[PDB]
Amino acid sequence: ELIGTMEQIFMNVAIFEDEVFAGVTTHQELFPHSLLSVIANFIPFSDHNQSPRNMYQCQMGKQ
Amino acid sequence: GGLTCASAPQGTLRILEGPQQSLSGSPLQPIPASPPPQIPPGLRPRFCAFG
Repeated sequence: ELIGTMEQIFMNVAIFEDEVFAGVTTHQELFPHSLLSVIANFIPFSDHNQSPRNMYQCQMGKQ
Repeated sequence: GGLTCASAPQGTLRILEGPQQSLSGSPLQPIPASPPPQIPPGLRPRFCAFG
């Protein structure tokens, strides 16, 4: 399903398979790293870095 | 054809389509979780120290 920006705030999407509860979650993301850019998905192991260090890589990956 | 004013109505019927819910209310069908990374089989020490 394609959901919009105003439509999202009344939905309970789930990120992982484990987070799906019956009667609570209506939706679920396609893959858990779908919150990130094309460019920010090119950073290896980015959940182990501090977040300003991922914001700096998106800038200096383009330089 | 005088078209007099009749009385007030008693109530209201309202016809509208109802949705079918024999499908939903089922157990959920989520997307299956991708497997965690497993070590490949057949990994051997390829590098032996010189001398």
